[PDB]
Amino acid sequence: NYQPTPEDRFTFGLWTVGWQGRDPFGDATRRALDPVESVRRLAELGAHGVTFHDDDLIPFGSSDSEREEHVKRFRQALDDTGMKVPMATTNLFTHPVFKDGGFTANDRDVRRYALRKTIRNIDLAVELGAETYVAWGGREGAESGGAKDVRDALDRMKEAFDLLGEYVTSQGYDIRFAIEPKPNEPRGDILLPTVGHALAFIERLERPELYGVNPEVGHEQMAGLNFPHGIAQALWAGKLFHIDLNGQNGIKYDQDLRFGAGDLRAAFWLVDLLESAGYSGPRHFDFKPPRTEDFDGVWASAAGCMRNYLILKERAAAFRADPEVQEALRASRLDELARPTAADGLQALLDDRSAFEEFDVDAAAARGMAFERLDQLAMDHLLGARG
Amino acid sequence: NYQPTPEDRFTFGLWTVGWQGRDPFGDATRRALDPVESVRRLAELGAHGVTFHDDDLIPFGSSDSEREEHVKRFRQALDDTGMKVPMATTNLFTHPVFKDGGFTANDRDVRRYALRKTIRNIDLAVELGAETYVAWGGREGAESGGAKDVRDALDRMKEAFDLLGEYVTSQGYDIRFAIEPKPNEPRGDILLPTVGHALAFIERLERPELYGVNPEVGHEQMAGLNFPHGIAQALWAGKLFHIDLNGQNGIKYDQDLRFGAGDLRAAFWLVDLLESAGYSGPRHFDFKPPRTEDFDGVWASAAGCMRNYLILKERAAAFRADPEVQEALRASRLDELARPTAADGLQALLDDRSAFEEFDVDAAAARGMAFERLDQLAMDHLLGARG
Amino acid sequence: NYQPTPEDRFTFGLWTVGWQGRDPFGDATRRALDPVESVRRLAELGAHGVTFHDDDLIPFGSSDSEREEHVKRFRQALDDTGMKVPMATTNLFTHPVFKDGGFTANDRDVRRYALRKTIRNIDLAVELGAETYVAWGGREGAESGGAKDVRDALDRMKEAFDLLGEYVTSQGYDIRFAIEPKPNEPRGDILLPTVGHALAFIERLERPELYGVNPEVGHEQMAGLNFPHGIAQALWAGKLFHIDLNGQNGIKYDQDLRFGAGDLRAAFWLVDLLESAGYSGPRHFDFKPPRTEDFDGVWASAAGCMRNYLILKERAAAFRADPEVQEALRASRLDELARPTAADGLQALLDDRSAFEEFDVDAAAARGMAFERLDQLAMDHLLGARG
Amino acid sequence: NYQPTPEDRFTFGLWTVGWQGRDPFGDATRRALDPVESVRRLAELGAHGVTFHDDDLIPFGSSDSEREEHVKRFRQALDDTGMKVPMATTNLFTHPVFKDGGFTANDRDVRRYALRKTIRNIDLAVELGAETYVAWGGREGAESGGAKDVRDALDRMKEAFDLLGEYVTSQGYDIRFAIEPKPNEPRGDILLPTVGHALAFIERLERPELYGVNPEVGHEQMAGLNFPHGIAQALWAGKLFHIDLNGQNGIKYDQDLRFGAGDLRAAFWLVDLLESAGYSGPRHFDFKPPRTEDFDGVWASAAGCMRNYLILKERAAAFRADPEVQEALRASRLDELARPTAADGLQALLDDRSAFEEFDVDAAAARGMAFERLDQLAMDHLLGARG
Ligand SMILES: OC[C@H]1O[C@H](O)[C@H](O)[C@@H](O)[C@@H]1O
Ligand SMILES: OC[C@H]1O[C@H](O)[C@H](O)[C@@H](O)[C@@H]1O
Ligand SMILES: OC[C@H]1O[C@H](O)[C@H](O)[C@@H](O)[C@@H]1O
Ligand SMILES: OC[C@H]1O[C@H](O)[C@H](O)[C@@H](O)[C@@H]1O
Ligand SMILES: OC[C@H]1O[C@](O)(CO)[C@@H](O)[C@@H]1O
Ligand SMILES: OC[C@H]1O[C@](O)(CO)[C@@H](O)[C@@H]1O
Ligand SMILES: OC[C@H]1O[C@](O)(CO)[C@@H](O)[C@@H]1O
Ligand SMILES: OC[C@H]1O[C@](O)(CO)[C@@H](O)[C@@H]1O
Ligand SMILES: [Mn+2]
Ligand SMILES: [Mn+2]
Ligand SMILES: [Mn+2]
Ligand SMILES: [Mn+2]
Ligand SMILES: [Mn+2]
Ligand SMILES: [Mn+2]
Ligand SMILES: [Mn+2]
Ligand SMILES: [Mn+2]
Ligand SMILES: [Mn+2]
Ligand SMILES: [Mn+2]
Ligand SMILES: [Mn+2]
Ligand SMILES: [Mn+2]
Ligand SMILES: [Mn+2]
Ligand SMILES: [Mn+2]
Ligand SMILES: [Mn+2]
Ligand SMILES: [Mn+2]
Ligand SMILES: [Mn+2]
Ligand SMILES: [Mn+2]
Ligand SMILES: [Mn+2]
Ligand SMILES: [Mn+2]
Repeated sequence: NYQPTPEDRFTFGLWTVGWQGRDPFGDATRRALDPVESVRRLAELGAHGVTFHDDDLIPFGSSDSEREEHVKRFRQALDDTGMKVPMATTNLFTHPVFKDGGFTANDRDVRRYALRKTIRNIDLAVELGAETYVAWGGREGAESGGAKDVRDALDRMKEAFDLLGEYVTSQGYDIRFAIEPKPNEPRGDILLPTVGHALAFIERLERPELYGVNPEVGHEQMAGLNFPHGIAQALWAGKLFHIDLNGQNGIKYDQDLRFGAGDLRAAFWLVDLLESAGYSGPRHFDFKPPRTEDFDGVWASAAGCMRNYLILKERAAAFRADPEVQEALRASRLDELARPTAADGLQALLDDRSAFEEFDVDAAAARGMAFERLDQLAMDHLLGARG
Repeated sequence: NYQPTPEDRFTFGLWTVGWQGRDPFGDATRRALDPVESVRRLAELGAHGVTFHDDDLIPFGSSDSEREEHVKRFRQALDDTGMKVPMATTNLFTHPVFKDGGFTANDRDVRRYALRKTIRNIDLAVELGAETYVAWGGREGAESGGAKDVRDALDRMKEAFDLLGEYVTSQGYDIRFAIEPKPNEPRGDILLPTVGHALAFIERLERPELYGVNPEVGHEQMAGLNFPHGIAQALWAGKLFHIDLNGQNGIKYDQDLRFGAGDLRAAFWLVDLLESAGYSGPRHFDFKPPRTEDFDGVWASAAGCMRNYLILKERAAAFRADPEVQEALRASRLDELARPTAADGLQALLDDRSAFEEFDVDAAAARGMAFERLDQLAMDHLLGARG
Repeated sequence: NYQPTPEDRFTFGLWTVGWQGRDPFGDATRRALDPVESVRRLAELGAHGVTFHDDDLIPFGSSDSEREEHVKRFRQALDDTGMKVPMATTNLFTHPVFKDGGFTANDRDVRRYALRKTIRNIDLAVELGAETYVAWGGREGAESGGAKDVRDALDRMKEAFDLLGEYVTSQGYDIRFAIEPKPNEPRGDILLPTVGHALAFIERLERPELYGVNPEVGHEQMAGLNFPHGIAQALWAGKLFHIDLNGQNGIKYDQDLRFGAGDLRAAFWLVDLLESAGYSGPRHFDFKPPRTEDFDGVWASAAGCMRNYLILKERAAAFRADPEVQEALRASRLDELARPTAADGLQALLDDRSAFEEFDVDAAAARGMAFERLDQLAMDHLLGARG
Repeated sequence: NYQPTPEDRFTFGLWTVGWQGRDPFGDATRRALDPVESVRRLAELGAHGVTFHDDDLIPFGSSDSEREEHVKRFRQALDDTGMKVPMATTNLFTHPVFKDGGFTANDRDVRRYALRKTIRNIDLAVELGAETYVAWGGREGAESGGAKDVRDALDRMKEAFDLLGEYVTSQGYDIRFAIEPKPNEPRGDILLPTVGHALAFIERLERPELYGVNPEVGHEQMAGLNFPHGIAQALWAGKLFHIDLNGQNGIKYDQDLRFGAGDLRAAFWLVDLLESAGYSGPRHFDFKPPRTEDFDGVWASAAGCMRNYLILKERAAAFRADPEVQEALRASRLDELARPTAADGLQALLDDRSAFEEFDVDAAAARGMAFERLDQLAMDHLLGARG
C-alpha cells in the first residue's frame, strides 16, 4: 500500500536525487547523474514531475548549440515518460561571481548579470510548461553589519522583482513567481529570512498578484518557527504558490532530510492543513539523500518522501473523519473560533453589557479547553493506535 | 559624561523597574513599587516618560472610585516631574480568563471582553497624551496542533484590529497602533511570531495606515534573527512606530536584560541604524532588573540602559565620521548598492551585451569586497581603540 | 489496550499534576491539589509511585508537629493504595533566599542553609523508602559574567556533594544521588548545563560511585542535543540512575509537555534504548499539564504520558524483532561496529599492511551504508504501516 | 598600538587563511595558498606559529617522494621565520572513505585505516616540534537513530584513543592529546558534542592524564552554551590543553568568524578568564576569512583576530585594576564564594543552629547581590568609557 501515482502530484528537483555528497568538510561520494536518467527513475517511482535550476540542466557557460542539445535530450525523456516540469528556478548562488549576492550584490554590473541570467531561464521555463518560477536569494545578505545597507538592499530586491514582473507581463507569459525564504546559510543572515518577511515584502511590489511564497519545512524550523502556522498564514493571504517538503532536526545547518524525518508531528499537522485547505499545487521535495548512501539509497530515500506523505495523509483523514475527534473539537470550541467576534458591529459591542460590565470573568476562566484530550486523539490517530 | 537628558526620549514601562521578581520557579524578591515612586525616580535619572498596561496602573477588578484615585495620584506625579506618557497598552495575558488568548480565544465571549477591556484603556491613554497604543498578543497561540485553526484565528485577529481602528477613527483620536511580535512564551508558539509576520498581516487590515510594529530586540533574537535587519525592513515599509530596547543571550526564554547586555554588536548596529535613519520615536526600554537585585540595583540597571545607548550613539557617530571608514565604504561599494540596477529600463537591459553575453564573469568574481577591513574599523570604534 | 500497570514502573512528581498554572506572565488557573488526592488518582490510573520536593509535601516553615501531620496523612494514603516513593528531592529554588543559588550562592550562610535543608529531607526520603535523591541546581549560575567565578562555584558544588556523601555514608543509608542538568532557565546560564558536564563533574567527587545523572528529555533538547545519544553515554558510563520523561518543541523555554509530544521520533529511539539496555529504574514523568486545562485535562495528560510510552515500546519491540530489520542492520554493518577495532593489539595493527599500505581506499569509499532504508523501516514500524 | 608580537603566542591553522571559499552552495573564490606563503605572511603579521592537518601539508595519496618535497619546503619556511608548530591534527573527514566516520565507522577496516593515518602524522608532528595533537571527530555520528549504536561507538572511540596513548607511551613521545568537541555539522549529531561530554569520556580512558580538550568558541555556542563557563570547567579539571578562538552568531551553521566578531561580551569574559587563570598555551585561531574577500581581506581578517585579543586583554586588565570594581566585587561577595561552605566539617554544620533552625531567612533574602552595578562597570571598561 501507500503507492504513489502522478495523481498525488509529487515532484522532485534534479538537484535533490542528483546531489553528489559534497559538503563543507568533504568531497563528493557519488557520481553525477544524467538528468535523463533521473527523469526515468522518478517516473518509475510514481513521481508527477521534475524541477530544475538553469545550471542543473545546462552546464554553466555552454554555447547555444550545446544548450540546444541538453534541452532536446531532456525534452525527449519528458515526452517518453509523460513527466511534467511545473516549476523552474535560477542558480544565483554557485558561481564565485555571486559571492555577495545576485539581485542585491553591491556591484551594479553583477546585479544586471543576475537579472539577465534569470530572464533567459524564464523563457526556457515557459517553453517547458512551468507555471511557477522560484527565487531563492541564498547569497542575498551579509556576515557583518556594515557590509550591506538593508534598506538599499530591499530597494534593489524590489527593483529586480518589478523588472521580472514587467518582463513576463510584456511577453504575455502565464507564470508566477514564488519567493523562497531561508534565515541563514550560506550567508550569516539572509534577507527575507522567513515566510512573514517574504509576505510583507511582496505587498510593496508594483504587481503583488504575480508573487507568492515557496516555504520550505526545514528553513522555517531553522528559525525555531512553527511551519504549519506559517503555512496557514500564507494560505490566509492567498500566497501559497508552491511548497518544499523535507525534514530538519531543529536549529542547525540546513539538513534537507527526507520528508517525514525530522519533526514528525509537524509533518502530520502540515499534511492535515494542506489536504483540508485543498492546496492543489505540487508536493515538491527539496531533500538530499545523505552522503552515506549509494544510488540504491538515493532511490529508497526519494521513495520514502512520497511514502511518508501518503501515510500521514491517511492518518490525518482518519483523524478528521472520527466522530470522537469531531466531538473533542466541539468540546475545545474550535467551532466557536470560526464565528465572527462582532458581526453586530462596533456600537452594538460597546452597548453590550454582558461583554464587560456584567461579564462573569471567574466563570469563563474556569472553563477547561480540553486541548490535551484532543491532542491525544491526534497522537493515537497518527500512530494507528485508535483501538 | 553620557548623562541622559529628557531630550534623549528614553522611556520605561511601569512593569520594568516594578517587576517584583516572580519567575516560573520562584517567589517575588522585591516589594511592589508605587507608580508615583517609579515616575519620580525615573525622572531623577533623566528619563523622558513612562508607559503602562491598564493593570499596572489600576489593579484588575478595581471599583470606579479606586480607579479614579489611582489615576489622580499618577497624574500628579506626571505633572510634578514633567514626565510624558507616549505609549500605553492592555494586559490581555495575566488573568486566567485569557488563558487561551484575548482576541483569538476560541470562546467568543472572551474575545468580546478583550476588546472592551482594550477600548476602555485607549480612552485613558488618550487622556494622558499617548500617541501610540501597543498590542502584544502573548496568549494568542497554542501548545498543540489541533487547538487552533490558524486561518480562523487570523480572521478573528483581523476583526479585532479592524474594530479598534473603527473605534479610534469614530472618536477622532490621534493615536496609532503598533503590534509587538514574539515567537513563543508563554504559548508554545505565538501567532505573528516575528516582525515580518506582523508587517504582512497589517497589509490585510481595513485601514493599514493606522498600524505599525513595536519590535523588541530580544524577541527577534529568540528566533535567531538579525534585529537590525528586521528594523531596516520595518523602516523600509514606513512602519517602525515604536521600539522595545533590551538585551538577550541567544535562543532561550525571554530574558529582558538591560539594553547593551546580550548581543553588544547588534546593539551597536541598531543604534547606528536608528540614528542614521532619523528615528524620532521613543527609545523605550522593556527590561527586567534581575531578581538577584534590591532597589538600588533596579535603579542602577535602569541607568545602565540609558548610558549604554549614549555610549553606542557616540561610537557609531565616530565610526561614520572617520575618513578611513568613508574610504572603506567606497572600497566595499556601498555607494553602488544605493544606486539603481537598471534605471535605463527593461528594454535597454535586455539589449546590453555587457550585462550578459559579454560580461567578464571571472574578472567580476575576483574583486574582493573588503568587508573584513570595514568590519575591523567598526570593531575598533566600538571598543574606543581609534587614536 | 496500552493499559498501564505498576509493573511498568511509571512515577510522577507531586508537582507535575499539582502544577497550578502560574507562569511568568500569568496567574494560577487551577486550585492546589492535596497530595493525598494526587496519590489516589495516580494509583487508579496505574502509576507505580510518586515523588516529591520537601516543599510539595510540607509547607515551607511548618512546625515539627504540622510536619508530623502532613507526613502521616501522606504515609496513610501510600499504605492504602500501595504506591511507593522511589525518589525524593529538595526545593532549593522557590524561596527568595535562594535567588543566587543554594550550594553555589555567593553568601556563605545561604550555602550552609541549603545543605541543612537538603540533609533534613534526606532523612525523610530514607524513612519513606526512596532509593534515589535528585538534585537540580536550578538557581546555580548567573545572568552576567562577573557575578560568579565558575571555578569557585565548582569547588562549592563539589564541597556540598562531598558533605552529602559523607552524611549518607556515616548514617548507613542506602540512597544514591542523581544530578539533573538544565542549560538555562531560570538563570541565564545554569552550572552543569548538560548530561556531559554533570558526568565529568561527578568524576571529581570524593566517592563518585554514589552519584549519577537524572537527565530530562526537554532539558538536553533546550541545548539542541540528541537525547538518546546523551542517554547512551550515561548508560555507557554506568551513571543513568533515574530519568525524567517529557516533551519539548525545540530550543525555547522549558515546556514540560506530556511525554510523546514534542519530538516524537526521539521519544521512539529513547524507548528503544531504555528497553534494549534493560534500564530498570523508574519511568518518571516530569511534565506540566498546560494551564489551559481543568482537572479532567490534568488526568488525561498524565494518562497520555503512560499511554505514549507503551505504544512506543510496542513499536520498538516490533522493529527489533522484524527479520527484515535484522537484515537491514547487517547491511548497515551495525554488527561490525560491535567488533573490536584492534584486539590483535598495537604492534599487529602497525604491521598490518592491508590496514594502510595496501588498503584500497576507493573500494571502501564506494560502499553504501544503507542507512536510509533502515530508517524507513523504523518509520514504518513507528507508524504501524509495515504492510 | 595593539601590535602582536610572537611572545603573545598567536597561532593559526594552515586551513584557516588557506580556506578557498568552497561552501555547500558555491565554488571556491580564492586560489589555493602555498603553505610557504602562509607561514611567511603570518610571521610578518606577528604570529607565533602555525598548525596543520596532514592533508593540508601533504595532499592525500602523495608518493613518499612528494611527501618529502612538501615537508622540506615547509621546514625551510619555518626555519627562515622562526615560526613554531605547536599543534598538529589528522584529516579524518574529507575523503569519502570517512563518510561514516574514522574511529567509529561501522566498517572495521576503515577504523583501522583511520588509526594508521593518525599514527603516521603523530610521527611527523613530533619531528616538527608539536606538543599537542588534536582530534576532531567531525564524521563520528549519525543522521538517523538506527545507524549507530552509541554504546558500541563509544567502545570503539575509547579503543582508538587508548591505542594512540599506548603508541605515544611506547615511542617515548612528549605529546598530549586534546579532543575537540562540536555538537553537529557535517553529521546530524556528532558524538561527544560538547566540552562536558568530552571531559566525561576522558575519565574512562586507560591513561586519562594524557588527554585534555581543545574547545572552540563557536562550537559550544552552536549548542547555546556559555563558552567561558565551559572553559572554567575545563580549567577546574586541569584539562584545558589548547583552545580554538573564533566568533559565531548564535545557533546555526559553524561560521568560524574572526575572533572578536560574534559574541563580543563572551570574548571579553573569555580573555579575562584565560589571562586571570594564567593559561600558558597557544592562542590558536580557527577561523575562515569569508568568501567575499580577496587575499588582502584574508590578511586583514587574520590581523584582526590578534588585534581583538590584545584590545580585550587591555580592557580586562583595566577592569580588574579599577578600585570601583574591587569595591563592587566585595559588595557582590565574590570573595565569600572563594571560601569554604563548611571547613568546620559535617558534624559542626549539623550542630549549628544559625545554619538552619535559627537562620534569618527573610533577612538573607532581602540582601541585594549588586550584580547589575558590577556588570555596568564591566561594560564601561570594555567600551573604554571609564575616565
Ligand atoms: O529554489 C532554489 C532551491 O535552490 C537551492 O537548491 C536551495 O538550497 C533550495 O533550498 C531551493 O529550494
Ligand atoms: O507592550 C506590551 C508589553 O506586554 C508584556 O509586558 C510583554 O512581556 C512585553 O514584551 C510587551 O512589550
Ligand atoms: O528534581 C527537581 C525537579 O525540580 C523542578 O521541579 C524542576 O523544574 C524539574 O526539572 C526537576 O526535575
Ligand atoms: O583540529 C581539527 C580541526 O579540523 C577541522 O578543520 C575543523 O572544522 C576544526 O574546527 C578543527 O579545529
Ligand atoms: O461560552 C459562551 C459561549 O457563548 C459564545 O460566546 C457564543 O455562542 C461561545 O463562543 C462561547 O463558547
Ligand atoms: O531576570 C529576568 C528574567 O528572568 C526570568 O524570570 C527567568 O525565567 C524571566 O521570566 C525574566 O524575564
Ligand atoms: O568490510 C571489510 C569487512 O572486513 C571487516 O573490516 C572485518 O570483518 C568488516 O567490519 C568490514 O565491513
Ligand atoms: O564564511 C565562512 C563560513 O561560511 C560557510 O561557508 C557557509 O556555509 C561555512 O561553511 C564557513 O564556515
Ligand atoms: Mn493513490
Ligand atoms: Mn506523483
Ligand atoms: Mn547581498
Ligand atoms: Mn533546505
Ligand atoms: Mn528549497
Ligand atoms: Mn489602591
Ligand atoms: Mn506642576
Ligand atoms: Mn500578507
Ligand atoms: Mn521580552
Ligand atoms: Mn516588549
Ligand atoms: Mn502491561
Ligand atoms: Mn506503573
Ligand atoms: Mn549560583
Ligand atoms: Mn523541564
Ligand atoms: Mn526535571
Ligand atoms: Mn606537490
Ligand atoms: Mn635559518
Ligand atoms: Mn564518565
Ligand atoms: Mn568551527
Ligand atoms: Mn576548531
